Amino acid sequence: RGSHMEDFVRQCFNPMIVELAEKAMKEYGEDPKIETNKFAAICTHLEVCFMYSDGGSKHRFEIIEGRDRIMAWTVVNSICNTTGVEKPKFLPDLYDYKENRFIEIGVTRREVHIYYLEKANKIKSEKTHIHIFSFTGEEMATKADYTLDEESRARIKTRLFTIRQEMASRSLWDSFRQSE
Ligand SMILES: C[C@H](C[C@@H](C[C@H](C[C@@H](C[C@@H](CCN1CCCC1=O)N1CCCC1=O)N1CCCC1=O)N1CCCC1=O)N1CCCC1=O)N1CCCC1=O
Ligand SMILES: COc1cc(CCNC(=O)c2nc(-c3ccccc3C(F)(F)F)[nH]c(=O)c2O)ccc1O
Ligand SMILES: [Mn+2]
Ligand SMILES: [Mn+2]
Repeated sequence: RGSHMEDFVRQCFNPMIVELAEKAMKEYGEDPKIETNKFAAICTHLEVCFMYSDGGSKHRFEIIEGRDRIMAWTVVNSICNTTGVEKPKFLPDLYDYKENRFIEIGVTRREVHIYYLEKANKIKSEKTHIHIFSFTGEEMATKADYTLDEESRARIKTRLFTIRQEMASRSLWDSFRQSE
């Protein structure tokens, strides 16, 4: 299939993230060799969720994204049946042991207002916290509770702009922006 996008994704992202994104797409019936704009997106979403869980305490967060569909649901079942939190209708990305809430992490190429609105409309009940990031450095969280301190969030924003820069340098940012 070739694709300059696929070669950049493997050269830019972590091999474990590329493997986990590859498993995620094939689990849902999509091939990273054609859906290359997607391929770069789940890799970006995966890394952001991992940087997010790294922020704060060495514990604090339980990672839901990156697991198999069955295993990820088994964890939220244990989390709900232990803390009494209501079962989310859709698979979240993390769970905050410090704030007792699930987190839905979003990485968009639009403004943070639309993606939040689409995610909040799909999110069954506003119990699950929503945190949105953008490739332009913007961010938006539920009730302005951004969970982490400014330092950890600033690097996620910095890492996002480096990906956008490396992609525009390879003439791949235009097709990536007009695909979401
Ligand atoms: C070198 C360093 C490595 C990162 C790794 C970490 C991702 C993540 C790893 C796996 C564990 C694998 N499986 C398979 C199933 C059971 C299981 O456990 N998964 C994925 C699902 C949840 C999970 O646990 N882990 C492991 C420890 C905590 C964590 O989040 N992270 C976090 C930053 C980006 C990244 O990749 N580590 C290791 C600890 C410190 C650290 O940063 N890297 C790679 C590039 C950036 C970086 O620092
Ligand atoms: C069928 O679709 C996919 C579904 C999954 C499993 C669960 N998915 C998520 O948890 C999730 N996915 C995205 C995302 C990323 C790129 C394109 C589209 C989306 C989505 F908004 F449509 F879903 N962004 C998030 O923030 C997020 O939490 C895995 C891979 C899939 O391609
Ligand atoms: Mn997810
Ligand atoms: Mn998400």
